[PDB]
Amino acid sequence: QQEINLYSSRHYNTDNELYAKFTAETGIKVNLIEGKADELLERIKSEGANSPADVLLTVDLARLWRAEEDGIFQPVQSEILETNVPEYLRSPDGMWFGFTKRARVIMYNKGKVKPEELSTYEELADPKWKGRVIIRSSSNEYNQSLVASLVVADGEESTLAWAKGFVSNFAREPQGNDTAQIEAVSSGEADLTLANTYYMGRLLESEDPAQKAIAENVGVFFPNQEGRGTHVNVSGVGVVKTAPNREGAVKFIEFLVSEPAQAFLAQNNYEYPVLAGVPLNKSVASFGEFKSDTTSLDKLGPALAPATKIMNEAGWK
Repeated sequence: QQEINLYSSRHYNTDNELYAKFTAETGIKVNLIEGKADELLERIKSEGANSPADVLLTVDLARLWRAEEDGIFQPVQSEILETNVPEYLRSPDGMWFGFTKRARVIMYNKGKVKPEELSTYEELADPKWKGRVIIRSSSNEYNQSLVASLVVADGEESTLAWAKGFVSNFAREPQGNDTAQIEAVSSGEADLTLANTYYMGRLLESEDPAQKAIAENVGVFFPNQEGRGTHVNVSGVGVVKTAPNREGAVKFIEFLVSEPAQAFLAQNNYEYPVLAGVPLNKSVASFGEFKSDTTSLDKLGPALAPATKIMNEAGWK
């Protein structure tokens, strides 16, 4: 009918094609405003009631929770959203909804580690992994959310003990992003790390043989399968309280979690769809099926604070 103003901190070269499909089926133009997560959040708060923002699209529970607490979102009730998105992947009060799922798993050098040697996140604190593990900085959202999940499942005391052991096992000081960790593991600089599955998908699906060769030496292991499951996080979306086009905003979110959009995202961005039954990208499917921790993501929100305090006390740079 009219248009919506999308504030997104997620920039993918394929997003334009995705948004074009939404416009084709609804007749609603999408105005894209990009920027850093913290930048967009602050911009909305300052623009006030005159803010044109209809939808806020960001990544990781850490970002979504912060916006939810700041009262940036408005509750949304939709049969399609409640049916397509598992309850644990969306705000219990309908403030935000995940539309992609990413898993933070163990990636190991196939030449130095056997899957039989792996089991849970907690076991990585064991001295047998001393000097054999690497991971990015504790200031990264992915790691914060991961530690928050341990706080919730294991408690603060137990998580602090784990963190101290885990950090003492580091082969080197945290440096580089997830992809850097994967490269170092592939080369043999370290035996294992923790990274998001889609990064491996990008390498395996690369048109460059050299980049693909990097992934070929790294195995993917989903931890805690006999227990609570693998830690998962999401890319999420929510309708801004002051949205000038609430109706269009809701339609956009329903679009993102529908078959067409879900299949596109899984196939082109190598992430897991939230909608059950949607086919995965070939390479991602090759990792195998796994059990996801179904703990309500919103529950990890309040555990983010103690998680950061634990990482600092453990000496996780």
